[PDB]
Amino acid sequence: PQPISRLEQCGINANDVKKLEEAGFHTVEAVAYAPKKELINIKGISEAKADKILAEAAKLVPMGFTTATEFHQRRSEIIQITTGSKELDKLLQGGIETGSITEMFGEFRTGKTQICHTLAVTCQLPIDRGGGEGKAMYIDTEGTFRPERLLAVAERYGLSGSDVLDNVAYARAFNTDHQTQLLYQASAMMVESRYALLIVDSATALYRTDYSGRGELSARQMHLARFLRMLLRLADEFGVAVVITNQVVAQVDGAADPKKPIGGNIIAHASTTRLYLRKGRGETRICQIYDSPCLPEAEAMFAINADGVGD
Amino acid sequence: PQPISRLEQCGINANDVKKLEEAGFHTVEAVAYAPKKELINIKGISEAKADKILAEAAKLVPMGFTTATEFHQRRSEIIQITTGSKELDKLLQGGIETGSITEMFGEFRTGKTQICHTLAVTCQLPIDRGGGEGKAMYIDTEGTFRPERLLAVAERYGLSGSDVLDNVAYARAFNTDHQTQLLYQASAMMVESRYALLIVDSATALYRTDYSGRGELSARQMHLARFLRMLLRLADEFGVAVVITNQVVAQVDGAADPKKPIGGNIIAHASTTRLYLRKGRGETRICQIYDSPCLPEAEAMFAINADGVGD
Amino acid sequence: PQPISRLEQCGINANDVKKLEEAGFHTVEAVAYAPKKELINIKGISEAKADKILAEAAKLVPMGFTTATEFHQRRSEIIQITTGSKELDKLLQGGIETGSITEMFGEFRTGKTQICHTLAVTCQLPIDRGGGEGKAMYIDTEGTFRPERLLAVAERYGLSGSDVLDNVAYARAFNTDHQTQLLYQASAMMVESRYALLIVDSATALYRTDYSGRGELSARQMHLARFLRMLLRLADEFGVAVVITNQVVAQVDGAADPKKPIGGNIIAHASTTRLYLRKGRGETRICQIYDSPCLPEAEAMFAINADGVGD
DNA sequence: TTTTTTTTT
DNA sequence: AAAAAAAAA
Ligand SMILES: Nc1ncnc2c1ncn2[C@@H]1O[C@H](COP(=O)(O)OP(=O)(O)NP(=O)(O)O)[C@@H](O)[C@H]1O
Ligand SMILES: Nc1ncnc2c1ncn2[C@@H]1O[C@H](COP(=O)(O)OP(=O)(O)NP(=O)(O)O)[C@@H](O)[C@H]1O
Ligand SMILES: Nc1ncnc2c1ncn2[C@@H]1O[C@H](COP(=O)(O)OP(=O)(O)NP(=O)(O)O)[C@@H](O)[C@H]1O
Repeated sequence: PQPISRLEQCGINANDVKKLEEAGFHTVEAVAYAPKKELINIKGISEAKADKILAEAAKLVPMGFTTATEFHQRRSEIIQITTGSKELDKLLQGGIETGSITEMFGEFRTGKTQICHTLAVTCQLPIDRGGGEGKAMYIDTEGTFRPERLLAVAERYGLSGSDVLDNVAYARAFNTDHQTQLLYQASAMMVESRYALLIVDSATALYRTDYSGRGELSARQMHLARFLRMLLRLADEFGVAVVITNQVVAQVDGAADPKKPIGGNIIAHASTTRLYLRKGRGETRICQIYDSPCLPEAEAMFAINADGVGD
Repeated sequence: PQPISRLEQCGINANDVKKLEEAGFHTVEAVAYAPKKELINIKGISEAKADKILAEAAKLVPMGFTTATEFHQRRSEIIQITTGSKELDKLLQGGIETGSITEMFGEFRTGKTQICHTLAVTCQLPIDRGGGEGKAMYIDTEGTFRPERLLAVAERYGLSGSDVLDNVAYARAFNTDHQTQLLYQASAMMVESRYALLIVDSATALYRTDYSGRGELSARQMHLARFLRMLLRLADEFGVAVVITNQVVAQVDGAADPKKPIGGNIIAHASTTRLYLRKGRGETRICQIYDSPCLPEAEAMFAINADGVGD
Repeated sequence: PQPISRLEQCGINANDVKKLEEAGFHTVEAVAYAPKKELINIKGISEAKADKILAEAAKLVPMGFTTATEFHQRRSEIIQITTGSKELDKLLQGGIETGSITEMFGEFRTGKTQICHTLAVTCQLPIDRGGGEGKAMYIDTEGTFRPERLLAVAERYGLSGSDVLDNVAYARAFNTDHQTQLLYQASAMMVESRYALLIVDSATALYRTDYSGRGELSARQMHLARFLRMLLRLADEFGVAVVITNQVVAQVDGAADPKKPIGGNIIAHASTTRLYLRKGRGETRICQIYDSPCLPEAEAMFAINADGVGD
């Protein structure tokens, strides 16, 4: 939460600063987490300038060794937002954390985008209810976003729907490259008001249709790695929350399970957490954890009512 | 609805524009939704030209963050065409939406192509009746299209049959690759007069007989992903409506239902909606929803009269 | 009805053409309906050659969008051959269409092959009587074909039997693969004289005894899909007529009807029409429609006289 | 030296 | 029950 204007200090030119602004950098911490080469490659910058700049990023953000205790005390206050249902709150142990990346595993009709809606509204609850009190931006990439459902959840939690819709900064990606511009604009929007959550329904879906590899493929992974790193660039700074929804890739000639998310290893190593969603009978659905260091594997039911997620 | 001629501006060469025309691009928005690489790969184009071009696509079509409220106000006016019967209008909540992809699940004799006929006529009704007032193109791929039925529905809704048949741009695919050329020609036809609906009886049927995988298969999915993406390219621009009819693939060694549509995951993740059609006794048939974020699951009867869909 | 020699034009080598001849292709339209990959896979062909070839197939056969009206005007002239009895002519609304695939549903002693005989003779009637004036080829696969009955029908319609037998190109399949070679030879024979009708008594019967699946099965369906596609390749070109006779598969642990044709979904989705034949008392039999988009379900009697089909 | 994708009957 | 095949800096 530290604007570059604070770096308009110690002899840096304000127009040099406004050169820096165009990189999509808008906070001192973003400069602190910027690799030297990215900062060099942009034109009109001698490396010594970067010595000054990075010296200032160190000047504001400490980057040394830290006690495990202090880290624990700073871990004490992560919000971990409620999902809007109890059993998920038990699975996730209080729900999805801020400052992290999450994952929807499903085949279809698993209510993953549904959960994205309910989270999108429930971030706006007062913190006592677990909401981050943070405006929510929703990067849809299939156009499947439904305001009507947001009004339904608005009925569900008693807040006026108009207030809920006043936030929820919907955006509609098409090109794989477009998502990048949407990220830089996101970072541009982060400066003004503490947002709660980024959601992405199908970060991966564009990558199937565009990169018919291999390939390709080697380019596809090449792009995803940067995308996910940028998501870390946001999440490591402004908490809020990162949600990723993945289409599924069914194996052939496997054993006994015919699933696994597309995107290969690079997605898998990146996410702090992972989830998997099998349909039950009727509305009922089954969550099941993968790859969360915080938690033992667990599984649970939830119905998708008119209010969606519940019991 | 924005022709490339508007992009014949800001220093772009008119013959460069007429190079662009040949890509199947014919509208500014199509350029806006064009991935950078597809635009590069076509010959006679430096990437800087694409900087100009894309800069203009941004110059005409906004692509930034949007309020959920504004999206709601733009969601307020989607036509969602009547199906020509009341109970389906209740299931679908006013009928099939424009700007979307839909799905017929059936085994055979489920009247899916029947419904395609009735929709094909009923798009031509005045909007008060729910018709989009949009000419309809019908990409048949089994040759099963029957003008006679269109005359029957024409009796059903009192409009002269000749006027109905004056539209209905029937086209007869054979090769799997042929469907692609039919898509580019479709996009070419979109420029001239606002069409209502694309229909495809069996987008999938060619893919069985041609790709006897695996495979293949990995190529088959590779082709379908592009096909469906193109259908999104049309639907995200010109509304109208996309209808998909799928043959069924009966499981072996399953449990308890012996169905699921072919095409695997890639079809399933793509569609905004889904439908399923079990035969009842006599003419009567049963619709049942899958995978519509908008709607709770529901089911209903309808007879297939001489006028087809009704009660 | 367009021989490849017309494609012996625009720089194509005549020996390249005679390479093409060996594919079983013998008409320009067949090339037009040929998928790109099948044309590539055959040896001695660069893909650019296929660019030339397909460009010529487009050069002779239009493949663009068409008005529904024009399609109606071309639908106006389909012969729909008389079955040799009135009530069937009413059921089928003038009898079996050219350019289509048809289906015999029976258990045994339902006179399906009988009907195949009477059709086999009655195609030779003058068009005023509904005969296509087209030589008839009869692909038997159980050896049950009886010339004697053809002489009987010849008595029935007053034409000399010798003239009738002068056509009727009987062929006797054994292997499942053999039917394929018989198809390519059929296509080879199509060039010389407009034939009326292909008949196949038991396209499916070989598939039981050879593929004792599952399986198999997945291979069986894999083969049938190609077979049926080839039947479409013929029927979409040269009209005449396609007739399919199917043995029956009685269900176990069903409800209330213990039937359904073998071959699963893939046969079912393919046929333009379908028929079902229950024995009545004495000679009398009962036809009943399935899966004809053209027609409402109906049912009717007919006796199997010495002249077979009648009243 | 980097990089997994795909269900049918 | 039992089934392959797929490149490019
Ligand atoms: N009106 C409704 N009433 C009841 N349940 C509903 C209603 N609308 C949606 N649902 C439920 O929500 C599901 C929507 O599917 P969902 O999995 O949320 O979309 P998805 O996972 O994103 N699939 P995709 O189309 O690829 O995006 C339906 O299958 C129902 O279970
Ligand atoms: N000489 C005849 N006189 C009267 N009726 C006859 C005569 N020959 C045949 N039929 C009739 O035709 C039927 C022949 O059975 P049919 O159903 O035509 O053979 P199919 O259906 O092919 N059975 P399949 O042996 O498996 O091929 C007999 O059951 C009689 O009803
Ligand atoms: N003249 C008619 N009178 C009454 N009902 C009719 C008539 N014509 C068609 N139908 C009905 O419409 C159905 C046509 O099947 P339908 O499911 O529409 O074709 P389909 O689903 O595309 N099967 P396919 O052959 O693979 O394309 C028939 O089963 C009847 O229920």
